[PDB]
Parts: sequence; C-alpha cells; structure tokens
Amino acid sequence: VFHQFAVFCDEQLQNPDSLEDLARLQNLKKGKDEEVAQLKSHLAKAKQWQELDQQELRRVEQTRSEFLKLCIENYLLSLAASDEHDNDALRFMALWLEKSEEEVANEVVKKWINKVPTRKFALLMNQLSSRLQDHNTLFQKLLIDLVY
Amino acid sequence: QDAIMEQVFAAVSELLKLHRETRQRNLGIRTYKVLPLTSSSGLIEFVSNTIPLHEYLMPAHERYYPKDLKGSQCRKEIANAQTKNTETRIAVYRRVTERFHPVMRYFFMEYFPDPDEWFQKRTNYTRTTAAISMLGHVLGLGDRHGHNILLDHKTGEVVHIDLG
Ligand SMILES: Nc1ncnc2c1ncn2[C@@H]1O[C@H](COP(=O)(O)OP(=O)(O)OP(O)(O)=S)[C@@H](O)[C@H]1O
Ligand SMILES: [Mg+2]
Repeated sequence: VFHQFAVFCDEQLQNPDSLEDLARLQNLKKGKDEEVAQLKSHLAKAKQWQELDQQELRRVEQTRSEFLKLCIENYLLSLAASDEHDNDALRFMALWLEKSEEEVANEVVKKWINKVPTRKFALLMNQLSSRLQDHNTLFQKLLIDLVY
Repeated sequence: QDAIMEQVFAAVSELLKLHRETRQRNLGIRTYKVLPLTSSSGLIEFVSNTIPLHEYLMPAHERYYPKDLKGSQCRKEIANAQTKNTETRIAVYRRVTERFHPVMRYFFMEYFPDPDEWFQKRTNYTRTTAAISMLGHVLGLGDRHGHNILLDHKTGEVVHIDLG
C-alpha cells in the first residue's frame, strides 16, 4: 500500500502537464509584475489581475508541496515495512537530496527516518558521505546522524 | 492564417485515407475555401446548407425547456464571476449548469424524422466530431466556440471554420 501511494505521488510531481502549468503561471506572474513595474483604474485592474495570478500560483504550489510530503513519508514508511521494494532507498535519496533546502521535506524526514533499518542505505555511502558538511542546518543534522 | 491552416488540415485529412480503419469509416474533415485578396480583405466560401451551432442551440434551449435560464443569463452569470477564485467560479458554473439542460439530441429528431436517415445522420455527426477532435488536439486547434462550428442539416456532419 505504501509503495503504491509513494509511486503515485512521485508520478504526480514529475508530470509534464503540471510542470508546464507551473512554468506558464510563473512566466505570467513575472510578465505581469514587469508590466506593473512599467506603470510604476489601469494600475488598479493590473494589480488586481496580478493578485489573482498570485492566488492561483499559491494554490498550485501548495498542491505540489502536499504531494512532496506524501511522497517522502510513504517512501520512508515503505522501506521500514517490508523488503519487497528496496530500490525505494535510491529514489528516496535522490528526492531528498534535491529538496535539501525545502524545510518541509526535512521535517517529514526528521519525523520518519529513524524507523528504517540502516541496511537499506548501507550501499549508498558514496553519495551520502559526499554531501557531508558542517553547516548546522537541519539537513546536515539528519545526514550526519544517518551516516553515523 | 485561416487559409494556411485550412490547407494544413486538408493535407492531414488526406493522410487519413491511407489506412484501412479510417478509410472504412470515411473519417475526415469537411473543407471550405478561403481566398485572401489583400492584407485587409478576402472572400470566404459560405458553406451551403449549414446552421451555426449557437444559432440552433440558443433558441432550442428555450423552446424545449421554458423554465430554464436563458443563454444570455448563463453567460452573464459566468462572466460576473470571472475575477474570483477558482472555488467560486466552479460553484457558479455548477449552479448554472444545474438549470440548463442539453437539447442537441433534437437537432436530429426535427431534421430527420425517418429512423433510417436519423441513424445515418447521427452517425455522421459522431464520426466527424471524433475526427476533428483528434485532429485539432494534435495541431493545437483553439477558438472552438459555437460560432466556428456549423451543423450541416443535409448530411448531419459538423464543419469547423476559422482555423487560424
Ligand atoms: N464560411 C461560413 N459559412 C457559413 N456560415 C459562416 C461562415 N463564416 C461564418 N459563418 C457564420 O455567419 C455568421 C457571421 O459571423 P462572423 O461575422 O464571420 O464572425 P462571428 O463569429 O459571427 O462574430 P465574432 O465576433 O467573431 S464571435 C456567424 O453566425 C458565423 O457562424
Ligand atoms: Mg468566426
């Protein structure tokens, strides 16, 4: 069940349709902000439409953030449950290292990382020990503890 | 633009004739002729015995459902909620389509009362709609409102114009 749900959410993240939608909304926001920067009810309507674009973009990004949370959480739960799916460690690792800045990913990982057997990560020490740094971030406090 | 795209669509529909399944069903599109004279004028072929989809649908909606909203009332209710969040837009749209029922099935019952002719013409409608739907997806065709779609009331098929 957990692998099913994690693979679903992952596929919903790397969807070409949704990525093109996010890119289109981003270019729209950028161009509308530039147009507002030109003029500074013309300004009134322009900034009203800019605000509507902002609301749409917040909605889309919140959807993507929820998908990211569910993906990481269910990968970690699936690794801790059975041995059927063990290349989920490589996929979880790629997904977590891409999002080392987004603190939502780090909160989910902090919550669920201590229940996975460390034998699932044992063969990925070339990639884990290459990202070690002393920065006092949460990502580093999780990575150093996992390597330890 | 319209003439170039009409030519492109005609060429792809000619490609459709080389395959057993689309040729067996005569899947293709109906063409017309655009002739640009200058950068500001042209001659467009008026397709013979069609009727625009909107000109049939807006009178029929009030002829068959006198208690429903008019078409202009639905248009205005949808246009007023255009600068609002998506939740309010979807709620207004559901509210409007709960008081607006389709009437297209009568186009065939009032132009073809013979069941043999009726069945053949409704099949023509469905097939030409399917072909133009796939072909216009593949080529990104847009601007598909009710004034660009004509209903041929002799053969039952749809004609798409203004393909720019
Ligand atoms: N080639 C055509 N053959 C038959 N009917 C046509 C043809 N071109 C347009 N029409 C219809 O004749 C009417 C003339 O419309 P037009 O003035 O060409 O543009 P329009 O779509 O009606 O108006 P807008 O502002 O573009 S929505 C409309 O009802 C069209 O559906
Ligand atoms: Mg037109």
